[PDB]
Amino acid sequence: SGFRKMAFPSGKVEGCMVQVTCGTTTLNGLWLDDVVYCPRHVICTSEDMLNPNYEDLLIRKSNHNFLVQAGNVQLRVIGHSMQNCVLKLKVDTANPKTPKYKFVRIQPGQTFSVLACYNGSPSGVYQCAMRPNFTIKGSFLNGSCGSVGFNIDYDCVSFCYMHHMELPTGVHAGTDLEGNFYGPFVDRQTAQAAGTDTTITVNVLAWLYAAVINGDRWFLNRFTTTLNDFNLVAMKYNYEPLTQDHVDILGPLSAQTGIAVLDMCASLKELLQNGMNGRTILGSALLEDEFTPFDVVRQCSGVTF
Amino acid sequence: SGFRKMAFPSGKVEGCMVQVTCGTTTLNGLWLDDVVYCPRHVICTSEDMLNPNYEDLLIRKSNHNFLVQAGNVQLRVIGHSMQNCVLKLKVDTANPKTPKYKFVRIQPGQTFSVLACYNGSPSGVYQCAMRPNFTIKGSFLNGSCGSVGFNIDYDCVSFCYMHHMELPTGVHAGTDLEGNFYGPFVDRQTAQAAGTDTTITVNVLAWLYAAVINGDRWFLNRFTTTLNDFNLVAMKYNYEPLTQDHVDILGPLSAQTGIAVLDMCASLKELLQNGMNGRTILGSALLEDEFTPFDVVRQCSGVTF
Ligand SMILES: *[C@@](O)(c1nc2ccccc2s1)[C@H](C[C@@H]1CCNC1=O)NC(=O)[C@H](CC(C)C)NC(=O)c1cc2c(OC)cccc2[nH]1
Ligand SMILES: *[C@@](O)(c1nc2ccccc2s1)[C@H](C[C@@H]1CCNC1=O)NC(=O)[C@H](CC(C)C)NC(=O)c1cc2c(OC)cccc2[nH]1
Repeated sequence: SGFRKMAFPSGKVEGCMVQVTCGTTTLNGLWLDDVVYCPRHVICTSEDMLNPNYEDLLIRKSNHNFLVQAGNVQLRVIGHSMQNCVLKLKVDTANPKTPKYKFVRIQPGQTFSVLACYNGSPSGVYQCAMRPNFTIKGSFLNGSCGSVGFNIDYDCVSFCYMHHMELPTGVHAGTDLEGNFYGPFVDRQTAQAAGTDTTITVNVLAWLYAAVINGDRWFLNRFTTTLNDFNLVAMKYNYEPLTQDHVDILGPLSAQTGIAVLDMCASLKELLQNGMNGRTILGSALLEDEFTPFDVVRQCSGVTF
Repeated sequence: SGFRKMAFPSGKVEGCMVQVTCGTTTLNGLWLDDVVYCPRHVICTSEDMLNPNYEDLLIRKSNHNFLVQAGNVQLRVIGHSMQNCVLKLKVDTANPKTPKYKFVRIQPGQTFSVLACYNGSPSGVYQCAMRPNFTIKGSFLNGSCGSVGFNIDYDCVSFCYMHHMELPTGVHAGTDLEGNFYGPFVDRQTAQAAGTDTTITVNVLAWLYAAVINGDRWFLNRFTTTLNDFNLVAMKYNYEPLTQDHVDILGPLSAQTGIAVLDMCASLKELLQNGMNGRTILGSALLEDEFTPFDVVRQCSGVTF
């Protein structure tokens, strides 16, 4: 029993974190085989962050301008290249701790674990969701750039996020591991706005199923709804539309609990319209939207890696 | 910016988890140097869990009755002993991944990270607090016994919890790494009640300071209070009394924010009496009590390990 915001064990990623220094600037990099991946703006100086020309900046660098440190062992850079907003530094040593891994670009609404790092040293691990507006509500300070987000599947680390930026609202933006930003953001020192965000409906439903599996049923009701009528309510409350694909993905939780998806939708409609009336669900007084259906099955069933 | 329930990186603990089997029963153990630590009720059979005599059960076991598996390498047990509610199995191989470590018994109100494990394999990591009634609100299923809780200080893992039991209310109970239960619990297959719980006042105050550091100030007010008057309110709302020691420990956060501790106490009093009125603090509609003052400083300042 119980239900927590649970991250993946971070050990396989910890062994990949290094520190990359170019001139005055230091941030984190990810060392996999004989390549170190980091945000390309490690090459920027103080007073052209407003709109740097990165190709023009990189052609002026040499390998010896990049200091890469793993623990306190220096790794010699023997090549460099830029892929989108990520710098790839070829080093003379393959990381002996390289796990099985893949790079994946996730969809909004998917969750991942973040290993927050400073100076190449891990600080903590927490779970995040990619918001519908392609930001994450992380916890990151100066020096955290190049920290990564990941999921683990059996033995395999799927890296999905590298940290680049904090927006004026306090939320965070970054790229996939091939250096493409999530969202419309760009890597320059400018105030950038995210689109308006919405609540991840399929995840709220998954968490309601988690509450039922764990013995909370006070919010259930005898009603059902159609997908169309539910989506008219979702829109009023700034919830994402629920698709038949979402309904299908919720199938397993529906089967385990005996509660049809559209019956749970009627519970959510009543919660949106009436609130909780001083009650809580899984220890929360708000409707939680950062657990996917897979996260619920993993934690209520106990999958390991 | 941002503030998350952040766990310690788990890699140093992952490398210590093993699987211990005695007859039909399998649970997790912790392999440090040449000793494996696990809950002693690994030696119980189905139908004397009601009140087993563990000394009488252990004298009937031999080393070859204990199967210890690290990954899929079997470790030969060469000695065994019982310390309180923990079994210590001496094995023929020292764990080459043993981190610097200590065993510590924590006070209620302190937090720690849990590495939930099944069959010796880590599943996830999350942050917990030891409640005032000596339970934890964990997330644990059948097979999770022997999972451990820990803190990390620079290079050193301080192990503080080993998992043993789920109470009828769905909360969890266990021991220190020397096998002494937190709370009044015993290791038998019986329904046991925890004392009534209370809210960890000093931690709520720390989290209010975290909110201020991160730019939330709506709950502040122009008032102060005396420690005595505040504690009369705390008691009415089932909050733990705030001591001068707590006030002193909050000193650093008070200095960084410019808000005297007793001024923050007046904010908390108003929140207890009036509620939040539809507003949130750090993304929560409830007052959060599972961050210590140290947790706040660590995360708002960025300490690494
Ligand atoms: C990240 O650690 C980096 N720092 C540096 C420093 C020098 C060169 C390159 C980099 S990357 C840093 C992470 C931030 C810091 C605070 N909380 C975080 O998550 N990222 C940045 O500082 C980033 C660098 C850009 C070149 C991408 N800039 C911003 O996040 C940023 C800049 C502004 C801003 O400029 C006028 C206005 C408003 C908001 C804002 N965010
Ligand atoms: C833990 O994984 C163990 N399982 C076994 C199985 C065989 C021998 C030894 C052990 S330890 C298990 C963790 C539980 C399971 C569900 N969620 C958890 O956290 N711990 C137990 O199962 C534990 C064993 C005791 C010997 C300590 N028993 C309980 O947690 C328990 C027993 C009761 C109960 O019995 C009548 C009534 C109400 C509640 C309850 N909890």
